[PDB]
Amino acid sequence: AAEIEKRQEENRKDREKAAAKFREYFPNFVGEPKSKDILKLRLYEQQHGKCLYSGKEINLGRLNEKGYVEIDHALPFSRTWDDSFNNKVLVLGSENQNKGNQTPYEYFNGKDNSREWQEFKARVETSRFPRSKKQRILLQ
Amino acid sequence: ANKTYKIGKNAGYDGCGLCLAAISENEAIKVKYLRDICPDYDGDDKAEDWLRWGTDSRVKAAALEMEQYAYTSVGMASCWEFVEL
Repeated sequence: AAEIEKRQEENRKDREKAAAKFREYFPNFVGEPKSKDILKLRLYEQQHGKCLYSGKEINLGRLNEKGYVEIDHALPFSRTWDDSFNNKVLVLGSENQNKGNQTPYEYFNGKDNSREWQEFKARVETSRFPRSKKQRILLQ
Repeated sequence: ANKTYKIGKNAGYDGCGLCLAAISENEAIKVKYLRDICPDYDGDDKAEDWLRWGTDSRVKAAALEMEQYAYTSVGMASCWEFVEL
């Protein structure tokens, strides 16, 4: 029987895990958190508490603050049609606005093997993302 | 076609996600995310989700309000661009 079932089931079997951690880190949260709040925390943890593009520290206490951090695509949907979780990163709003509709390779001048590109690659490679996601974010 | 438009700085951008956009002078001047219009949308912002959710009464009402002032379409917000779907 039909990757979708495994996706839907394993994706089921990843949200209780992330919901359980959200309760741990926000035990005074008011109401029920939504999926975006849950996923922000998951990406926070995989990124070692840092904004992927800038390397700046994300204040966990401000994780759910309006305008502070956003989930966005690393590779623009307009150019890839990639709406997958492997294409989603947690970034400071201001840094994401600077990147705009560029890929990371473009934004960081990877074509010239710049120091900023090397630094970004090192942050991606030292994250807890799976290999498929590290590969996706760094696509040239 | 899947025309793409820059999202303006006062449009309500909130990162990637399925949204309605009002398009004026080649720019998305207002976006409204599906996850905000429909609190029970707990999907993962996949492009194909609009086939199910495009007919929700709250989406229809939100789109009608935007159409009062500008061309309005369903699509995807991503990297500060709106892609019509």
